[PDB]
Amino acid sequence: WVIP
Amino acid sequence: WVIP
Amino acid sequence: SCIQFTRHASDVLLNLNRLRSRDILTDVVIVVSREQFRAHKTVLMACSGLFYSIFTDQLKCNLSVINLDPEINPEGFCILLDFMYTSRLNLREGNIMAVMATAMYLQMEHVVDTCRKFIKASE
Amino acid sequence: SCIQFTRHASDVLLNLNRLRSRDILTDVVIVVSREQFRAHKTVLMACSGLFYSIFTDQLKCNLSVINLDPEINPEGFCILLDFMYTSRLNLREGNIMAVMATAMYLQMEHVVDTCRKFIKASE
Ligand SMILES: CSc1ncc(Cl)c(Nc2ccc3c(c2)CC(=O)N3)n1
Ligand SMILES: CSc1ncc(Cl)c(Nc2ccc3c(c2)CC(=O)N3)n1
Ligand SMILES: [Cl-]
Ligand SMILES: [Cl-]
Ligand SMILES: [Cl-]
Ligand SMILES: [Cl-]
Repeated sequence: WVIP
Repeated sequence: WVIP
Repeated sequence: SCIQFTRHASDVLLNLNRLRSRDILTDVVIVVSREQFRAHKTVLMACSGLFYSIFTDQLKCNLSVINLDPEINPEGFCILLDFMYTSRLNLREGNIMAVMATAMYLQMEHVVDTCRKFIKASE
Repeated sequence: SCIQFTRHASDVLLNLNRLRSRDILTDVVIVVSREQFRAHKTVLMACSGLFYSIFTDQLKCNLSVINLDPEINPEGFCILLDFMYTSRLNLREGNIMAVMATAMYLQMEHVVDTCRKFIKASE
């Protein structure tokens, strides 16, 4: 999971 | 396009 | 000896979401506490262990309407349906418990994992 | 304020290909010079400008069989159908002309671009  |  | 187009999967999913937003070739209604959500059976199966099991069943594969368990929160479902078609999860303090419970029911393992981690960080 | 799962689109496409390989929920046969290819209308539309136009047509959206132009090479089609479901293109000296012609007909702009570049490098 990432900060888009 | 890339070499997978 | 194949070549690979990096953005292809993302572009496919973006187009599938465009079809969903215009209600094109949707073939099922998911009913959640009287709220209705139209979607593509194939996308639901590709994202959820529960939908995969439902639509590979010889009788259920032919149903146009699927009713979820009454404990399922419609907002939690809506957030997960948006994630299925975009890879983006709108996880907030106010919805994390409903999102995790819905993802456990839908059998969406990666969502359950991030919810567990975010909850563990708050304790 | 969403979070994003990097591998989600790739995982969705991998599952769609697994459904194709087991012939699950395929809803169309594409006929190419007597060769038959089963697929999902939504995936075809998401990858091809031609299929997008065909399955948004009020009459054609209901067809279970689509016959392509007789000039279309079945091998070229097969390579492109594999690309649609995997992001991998099996481009070879012996098939590049048939692949480019089929991709131009199918309106798959990124494939046409790489074929043009690979052909330009050989001259
Ligand atoms: C297992 S083979 C397979 N073949 C095709 C499909 Cl459409 C599919 N989907 C599916 C099954 C289980 C799970 C998911 C999707 C997401 C998750 O967390 N668990 N699986
Ligand atoms: C244009 S809006 C839109 N909405 C939904 C879909 Cl399913 C779609 N597909 C599509 C249209 C044109 C092209 C492609 C896909 C690939 C390509 O090279 N050209 N387009
Ligand atoms: Cl029904
Ligand atoms: Cl998941
Ligand atoms: Cl027909
Ligand atoms: Cl393309």
